[PDB]
Amino acid sequence: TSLGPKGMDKMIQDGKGDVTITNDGATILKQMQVLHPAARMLVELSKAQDIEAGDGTTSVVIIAGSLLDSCTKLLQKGIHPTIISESFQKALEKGIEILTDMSRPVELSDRETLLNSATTSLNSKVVSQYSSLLSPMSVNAVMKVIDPATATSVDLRDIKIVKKLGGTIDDCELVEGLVLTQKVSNSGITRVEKAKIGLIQFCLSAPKTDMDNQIVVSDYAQMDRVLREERAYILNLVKQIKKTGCNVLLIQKSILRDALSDLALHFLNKMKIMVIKDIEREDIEFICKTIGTKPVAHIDQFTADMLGSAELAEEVNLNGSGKLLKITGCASPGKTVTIVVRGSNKLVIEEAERSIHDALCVIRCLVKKRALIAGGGAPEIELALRLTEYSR
Amino acid sequence: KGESQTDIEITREEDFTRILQMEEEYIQQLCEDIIQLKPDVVITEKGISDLAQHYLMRANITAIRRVRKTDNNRIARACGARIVSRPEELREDDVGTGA
Amino acid sequence: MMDVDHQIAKLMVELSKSQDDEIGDGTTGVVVLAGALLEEAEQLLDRGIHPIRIADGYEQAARVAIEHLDKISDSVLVDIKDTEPLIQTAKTTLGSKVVNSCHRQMAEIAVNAVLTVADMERRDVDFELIKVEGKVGGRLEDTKLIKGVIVDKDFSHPQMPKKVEDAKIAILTCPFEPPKPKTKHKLDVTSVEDYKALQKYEKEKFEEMIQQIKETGANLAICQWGFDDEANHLLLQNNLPAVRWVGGPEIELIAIATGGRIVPRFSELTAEKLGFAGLVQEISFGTTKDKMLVIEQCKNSRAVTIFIRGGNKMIIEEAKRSLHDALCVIRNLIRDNRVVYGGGAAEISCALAVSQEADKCPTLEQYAMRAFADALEVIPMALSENSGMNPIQTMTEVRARQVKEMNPALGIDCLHKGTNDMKQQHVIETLIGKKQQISLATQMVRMILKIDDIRKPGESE
Amino acid sequence: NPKIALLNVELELKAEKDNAEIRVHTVEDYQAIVDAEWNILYDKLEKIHHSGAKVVSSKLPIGDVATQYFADRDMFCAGRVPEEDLKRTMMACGGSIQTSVNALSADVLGRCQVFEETQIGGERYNFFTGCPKAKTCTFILRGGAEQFMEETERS
Amino acid sequence: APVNIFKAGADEERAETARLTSFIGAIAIGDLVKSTLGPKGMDKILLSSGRDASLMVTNDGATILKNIGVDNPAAKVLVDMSRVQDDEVGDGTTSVTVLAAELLREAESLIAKKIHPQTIIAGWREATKAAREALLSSAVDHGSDEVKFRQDLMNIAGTTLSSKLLTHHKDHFTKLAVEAVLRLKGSGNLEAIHIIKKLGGSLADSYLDEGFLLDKKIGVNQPKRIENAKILIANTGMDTDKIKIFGSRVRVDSTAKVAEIEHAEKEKMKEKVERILKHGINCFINRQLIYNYPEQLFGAAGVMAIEHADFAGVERLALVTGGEIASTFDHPELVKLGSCKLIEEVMIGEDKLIHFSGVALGEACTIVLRGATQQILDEAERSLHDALCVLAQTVKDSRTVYGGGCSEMLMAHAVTQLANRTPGKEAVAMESYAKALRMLPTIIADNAGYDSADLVAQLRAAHSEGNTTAGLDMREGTIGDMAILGITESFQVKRQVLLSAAEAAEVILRVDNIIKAAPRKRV
Amino acid sequence: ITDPEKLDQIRQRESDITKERIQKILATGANVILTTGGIDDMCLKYFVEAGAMAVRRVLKRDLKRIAKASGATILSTLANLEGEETFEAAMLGQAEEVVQE
Ligand SMILES: Nc1ncnc2c1ncn2[C@@H]1O[C@H](COP(=O)(O)OP(=O)(O)O)[C@@H](O)[C@H]1O
Ligand SMILES: Nc1ncnc2c1ncn2[C@@H]1O[C@H](COP(=O)(O)OP(=O)(O)O)[C@@H](O)[C@H]1O
Ligand SMILES: Nc1ncnc2c1ncn2[C@@H]1O[C@H](COP(=O)(O)OP(=O)(O)O)[C@@H](O)[C@H]1O
Ligand SMILES: [Mg+2]
Ligand SMILES: [Mg+2]
Ligand SMILES: [Mg+2]
Repeated sequence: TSLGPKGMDKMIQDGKGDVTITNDGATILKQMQVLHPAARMLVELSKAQDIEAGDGTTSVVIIAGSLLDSCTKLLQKGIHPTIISESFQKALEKGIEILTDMSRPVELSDRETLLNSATTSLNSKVVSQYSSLLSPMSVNAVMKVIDPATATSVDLRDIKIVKKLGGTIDDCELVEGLVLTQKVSNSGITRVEKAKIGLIQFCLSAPKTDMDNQIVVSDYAQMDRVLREERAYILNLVKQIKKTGCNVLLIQKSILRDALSDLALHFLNKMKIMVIKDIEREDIEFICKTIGTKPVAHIDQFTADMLGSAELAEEVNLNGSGKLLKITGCASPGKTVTIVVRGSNKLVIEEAERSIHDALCVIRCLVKKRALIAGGGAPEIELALRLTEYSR
Repeated sequence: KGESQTDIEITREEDFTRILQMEEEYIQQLCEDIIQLKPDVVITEKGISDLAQHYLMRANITAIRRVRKTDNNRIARACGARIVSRPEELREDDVGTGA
Repeated sequence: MMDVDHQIAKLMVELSKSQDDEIGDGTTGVVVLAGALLEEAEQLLDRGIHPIRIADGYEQAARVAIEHLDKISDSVLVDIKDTEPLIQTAKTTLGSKVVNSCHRQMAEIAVNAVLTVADMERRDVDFELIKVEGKVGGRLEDTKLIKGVIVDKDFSHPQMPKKVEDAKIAILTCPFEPPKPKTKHKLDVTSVEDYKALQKYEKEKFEEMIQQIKETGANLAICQWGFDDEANHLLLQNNLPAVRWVGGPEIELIAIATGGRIVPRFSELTAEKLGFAGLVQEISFGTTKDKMLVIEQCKNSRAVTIFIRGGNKMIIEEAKRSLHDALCVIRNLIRDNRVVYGGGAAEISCALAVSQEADKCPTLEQYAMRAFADALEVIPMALSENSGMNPIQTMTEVRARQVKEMNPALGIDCLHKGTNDMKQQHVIETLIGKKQQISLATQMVRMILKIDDIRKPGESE
Repeated sequence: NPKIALLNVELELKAEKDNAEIRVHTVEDYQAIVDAEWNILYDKLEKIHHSGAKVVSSKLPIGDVATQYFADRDMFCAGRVPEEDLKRTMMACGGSIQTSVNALSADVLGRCQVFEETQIGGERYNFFTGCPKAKTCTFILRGGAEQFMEETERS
Repeated sequence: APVNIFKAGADEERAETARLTSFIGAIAIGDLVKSTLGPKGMDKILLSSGRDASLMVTNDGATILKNIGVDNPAAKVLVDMSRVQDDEVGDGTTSVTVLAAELLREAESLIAKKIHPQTIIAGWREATKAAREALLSSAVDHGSDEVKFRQDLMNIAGTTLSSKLLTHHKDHFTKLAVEAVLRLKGSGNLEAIHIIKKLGGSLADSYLDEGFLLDKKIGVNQPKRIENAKILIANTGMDTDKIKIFGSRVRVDSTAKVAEIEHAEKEKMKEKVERILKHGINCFINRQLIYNYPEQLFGAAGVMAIEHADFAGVERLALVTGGEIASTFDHPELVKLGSCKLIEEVMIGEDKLIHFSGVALGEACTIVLRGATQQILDEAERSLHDALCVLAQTVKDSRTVYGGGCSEMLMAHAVTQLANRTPGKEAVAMESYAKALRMLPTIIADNAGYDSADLVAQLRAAHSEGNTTAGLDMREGTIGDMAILGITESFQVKRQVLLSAAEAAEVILRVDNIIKAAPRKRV
Repeated sequence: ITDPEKLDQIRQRESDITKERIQKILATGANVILTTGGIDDMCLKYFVEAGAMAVRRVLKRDLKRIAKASGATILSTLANLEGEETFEAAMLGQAEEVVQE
């Protein structure tokens, strides 16, 4: 009952208490946790359909659930299962030749052909009433990051999806810049035009080494040489940053020592520099490809060539669940994009995230094989009539 | 003990006896600062060591040891004194005359 | 390996353990003999004889069995070319185990493993020099006597040469690292000139520990502790293979097999403390990743290693226990070069000596000595029961032939080898093996006959 | 004809007084401390050497360094000896147990005739024999069970 | 010992239930994996009671017995027997389990015949010696004329993969198994063939990569592809070294000297990378992790940096590129660099892998297994591992025998010819040894559904007068020549099936008393 | 410390550095001091003597609403181009009446 545009979704409540609504066949079978050993192989069948194709995953259980159901009368007629496995391969090799004759060779330059392919996968989901906005945004999020007519592969890890609670599905955005969920400290500015963004992996704090370091104080004036020399150390780091010409700093999240101290925060606020902390180490690949920055580790190599560029780097104060960052425009943009997904409940956003991934995977299949067939039960009838004549 | 990580490395013989004398001279420094105004009653909220009682004994000073914080704010209005937290920063306006 | 909570049967466990610790061949026969002396004492107990009077009668009867066992005893072992009495002695011990498929191959392994490590001037054999290792795979016929040592090779570099033709082995006990003291240091660094002195200290230390091995002419290193990553590539540049993380007594066997000395530091290395070895290589066994060491050639080594292979771990752990009994009977021949003839031939001959001295004189202990002679016949009649024969039919024929003429080495066998002469069938056992079988079983019977009360508790809790 | 050196000292490299903090300032003096720790242990082994004491007995353990030093100089040692056995060993050879190795002489070392390590009962035993001025003895019991030898010891 | 039992919680049996529990527990092991023997045998699916059950379908007899956990004492000998067979030759673990169980089933028939069990051991030792000469005299050697040896290697991989899940993939997976060992050109290390399992696609979409695949993609701001590069790998620490002096601190008097030390620490880390790029390289592989400070130095110089591949990942790169590990950088004239053509990144199953295309001296391979489910990929990995281990020993021992039931009838004929030249005490035990050798083509014939009572009777009549290469044809269901059809197995595989089953049946038949101790925490 | 004569100069320095900041933020005309951290009993003496109001342990959300509405600058430490203690006294807030009712 969860197949086709007239199908209904299923809600699986786990033992922890995180009940989610899902319509994709791969996400349903991973949450049901079937105890039968033969039914767990059908869970991994829909998992590999999500990896290879992405949009085949309720239908692979209807076929494999019916191919074994057709073997009920075959095993009660004295047919050995090795004979059924030999004949199912001959029907499989003849089945691809029928689907290839129904295929029409298309080109990725036609936006109207790619639009009807992405709208088909959204008709079965909850966003079928939002196909006037999400299906145009699914094509533009792919065809701008693939660099077409030059490669037959596309990585979906370059398309980040940000889930924020608030508003409706019509409030989704296709901002091509960087969207961060971290807060701005200090948040006294939160907007800078013609911004130059720099990624800093150095810790702007007190000097300390990997080896054990201690300070020996054995004099009256030696306590004055500890605090005033630590202020002059980080002042040489802020003035090295300020003389470069950047206005937005992205500090990587440090675990061993403190990345940005309270003394370093006060000098960066007086230089009118927006500082953003807690950038993860696994997210620095997406930042350097989008804005065009370079990861700066040591402060002696922090030059103007390793900076980025942004026409507008502001913190959009949202009315819903807090606020986020949004960089608008950058010189020489990379092959990355960010999709902001909204929703009235926390359950609709998890379904809208899986429906967008089911829409981006449809255009992913058109990059690997530039051929498409008719849908809505069309090739299943032709596979049923041509293989019946082949069996005679 | 101060609010630090103070640790002394004692190498010579005269260093250990000097530290125990500097602890006695530090109490005599603050006891000499509170007798420049010539008081009669010293009232504090924390402990008073026996070395601090020795300088106040020969100066004829009656010392009360562990008066509460709420009772010190009440006697500051009755006698007209000011609760100071530094013996070397005492002034003539901080002495509660008129009691 | 039993869970017997019975204090009488616990003394039978320590009886078989005492035979294994002293001689190590008749651990099975010393329990059947002790149970035979107690079974014959059961009918003597019903006749009214005191249990100490039976125990005093067994001491006067076992003394005849010791003196009669020293009648025919001779060996011609010279450990040069007359190894034929040594092989046939080990075949009697290995004939009862599961190594009868390698009855001639594995018997010659245990003979040559003892004579290469034994001190003939003191008649002392040390079993710490005989390393018994086992690895699954191959067959029982692939068990070879490796003159040298077999350790788990742990070449830190995967591009190390796996075959050394002439190895000048440099045995050391210092890890390839900068020298760390045994006390608390907390070394202080003050300026940047001291931190640059830290880099040049370790860079020259790894070049000093590598050059001091190459100046001695060594081409192989053994180290007890671990290696550093910086010291691993310096081994490949200087063509110096080295193993890592060898055990405690494992490197003690390398310095004896190669004639080298174990050096504590790197500064005490010299050409005189190096070991000499021939084919040094690692051998991979099938699909595993063990790569044990094989030492083919040596020069007057006093340490050998037996590499037992098999089809499963059940046949290897038994062969480690079977061949250890074969290594013990060669050790007993160096302690005492007198032998007897097994197969029940010595028990029937000793049973006739007690019966002849039971009438000289039958005053009080006549019934106690005849119960000793009837219990000595249980061991040869148990061999007739396990061989499918009849016990009382076969024992009456063998015992009567030793009285009608002078008593030969006359026993029994399984396939019987034609005649029943143990001298022709080469069934040779040690004298002190059967001398301790009668001595330990008599004293264990005396401690379980001289007890008239049991004070065991009830439940556990 | 060996000589026995009864000791109460540790022959290990890690002999530490548990309160020493060797603060070093440079790398030239850092190597001098590590060379001094080997020179402390090797100076104790030179005191046992050059005195005829071929047999070494100590109630404190001996590490891998002093074990290999005596093997190269053809000397025997035995560490972790119980204190009840060293008191009997002192009255057997007629020597004295020296905690400090600096006062070793001919008047503190022992003297015997036959010293071998046999294989009685599987386990090894280092027995001393031949000393005529023996104020003690040792009665080795051999039996077939642990409870058998305990009754033999009680008898 | 049952009468007046002196045990606490332990039980035992002597000659009544000892051989009864030994024959029940060993036949039920052999009858379990009886249905998995042959080219038409089915497979098993192994499952647990719960708590991350991790279902693992296997057809190989070693992986079935190592996970069931049999409580029978005598059945653990046959479980450990198949474990050594997988570790030594990697094949015949199912064949050695049925053969060791059919010997004890024929030994159970000698219970009522009142045969002494030591006579059966002495009768089987002479039967095993006659069976060794049947395989040794029928072994076919291959020295020169390498175009017949490569054809002989495809018959070995075609016979091993026919009894596994890769049934109708012998046109592809035979070439993936023969050419993988043929590219080794040396010792069978069995670790240079790194098998990567990726979901998505059929088994026909699997292939053997001409280069090498890896993970842990190239840095952040580093180039993704360099043509005609010099590969240098490493096993050294990059950042946060704490270099080998335990008990060394930085004891200064002011905080300005701490800024001079941490700048001197980064200068020595910069000087270490400057010693690496003096070799003139374009790619860098470190076994340890590479932090951010040396990663910026490789990105500024246009050099790749592959951080934390694997402990055994630098060993396969050293065998596929022709370099060395080179953990110390102080002599550029003594460090041999690798060679490659393309270091482009490929995408297999929505995962970017580093493809080392066009490498020189490539003594390492990468099999990209693609399957429908994870259960197929776990079965095809063990099926390929059972095929690569035989070809790694066929190049070391080129002797091959004719399989498919032909080798078992040659061994059973040599025992039956010497069973008639023996007296009647041991001749009955030798006839039971020859009947168990004929059971191994009977299990193969009956698993397909053929008439096993007549096909083995036609094999026994053929081998009795000539026909040394006559075997069982499982394609049509008749008797054909094994040299024409090309069904051969290795000599060392068929010897270890005969020898280990004869030694394991010797142990269980010699057991007359099973004294099991009281277990712990079982009440 | 390696000399006992330098003991009391370090112990007095822990309060002299503390009282150095409290005298340069108070001599510029500041009467109401709000602090989100903590003012101990030793620092409360300098406000009673000078006649100033010192409020301690206020919320971080309440300090931003006061400093934005009164024109004050939320200062955390010392700043302004390698100065010892400057405090930027022209950036003080203003109020008509601060009365505790
Ligand atoms: N507009 C439409 N008209 C008719 N059928 C449709 C339409 N849109 C989608 N479908 C059908 O709905 C089905 C949805 O399948 P789906 O669950 O997405 O497969 P998978 O789980 O593999 O992604 C398709 O097989 C398609 O035939
Ligand atoms: N070829 C043979 N002929 C006759 N008897 C033999 C033969 N080989 C071994 N035996 C007998 O088998 C017995 C095995 O004793 P065993 O169990 O090995 O004693 P232990 O347990 O002390 O090792 C020996 O006492 C010996 O007399
Ligand atoms: N093409 C074939 N024709 C005839 N017999 C075959 C063929 N392929 C495989 N076999 C038989 O199937 C058996 C499979 O044994 P297998 O289960 O692989 O043993 P193991 O588990 O020890 O590897 C082999 O003994 C072989 O004789
Ligand atoms: Mg869909
Ligand atoms: Mg024996
Ligand atoms: Mg096989």
